[PDB]
Amino acid sequence: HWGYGKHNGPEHWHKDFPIAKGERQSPVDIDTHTAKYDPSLKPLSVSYDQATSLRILNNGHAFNVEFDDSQDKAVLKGGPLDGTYRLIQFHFHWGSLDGQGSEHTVDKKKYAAELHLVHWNTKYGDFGKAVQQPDGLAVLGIFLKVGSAKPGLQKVVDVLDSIKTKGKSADFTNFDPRGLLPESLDYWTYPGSLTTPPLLECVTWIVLKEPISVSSEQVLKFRKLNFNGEGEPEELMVDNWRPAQPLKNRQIKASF
Ligand SMILES: Cc1ccc(-c2cc(C(F)(F)F)nn2-c2ccc(S(N)(=O)=O)cc2)cc1
Ligand SMILES: [Zn+2]
Repeated sequence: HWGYGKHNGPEHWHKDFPIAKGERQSPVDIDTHTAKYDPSLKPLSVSYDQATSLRILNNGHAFNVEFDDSQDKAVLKGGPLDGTYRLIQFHFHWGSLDGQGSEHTVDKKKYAAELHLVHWNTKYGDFGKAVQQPDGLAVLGIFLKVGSAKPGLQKVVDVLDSIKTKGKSADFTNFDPRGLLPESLDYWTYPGSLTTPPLLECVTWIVLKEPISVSSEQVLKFRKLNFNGEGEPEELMVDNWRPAQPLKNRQIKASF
């Protein structure tokens, strides 16, 4: 029954998921003066023009836009990555207030939200196998700040009323995730983990330096979602972020 509450939130996860205290947990604080520029890094390749979204789901923890990953349609390559990683889903983490909500922090700065575009290494054939491998996943993380609206997010916002509560889903076809990306693909990268249970240490993190701007209205609609099931006492889906974890034996590399 893990969650983000006082009795089941991040500080409790290690009891069911002891890897929570592991050597390469995420998220982390990105200390920008200590991150090392790596000329080894090759440019990141985000090829999302053939993405096929399927559905959107409230899973009690966040909302998730799921894609058809049965062919090489939307993929991430280059950067720190070897090979091809297929987009399977994206989701967000966000706050109760504009001053918190991201998982990663930048020089301890918290953003209003963070977008995770989740990809799996096609060398492992499926996502479930990939999560058992140290190089199984690549998650592209993109910060959200509140300011101007992001037009490409609006189709997501407008379907949230149909998936208010835990377990609700809806058709969500022809959504183009390119509309969620900032101009710059300058990034930080480090080896880490899933930021929710099971907290598996399978992720190459790629966190973009440039945030996207979303409007207050757009994020306010995120905060009207519910963690609870239909006909249960309302618990607003807010502050579904894990705090920064110890960096331990890792170096964050910068592409710029
Ligand atoms: C809609 C949806 C949501 C989650 C999952 C999923 C499953 C699993 C696992 F490991 F159990 F298989 N993790 N995991 C998952 C994926 C990404 C992250 S994150 N926040 O690090 O990007 C954290 C957990 C799949 C689909
Ligand atoms: Zn996430």
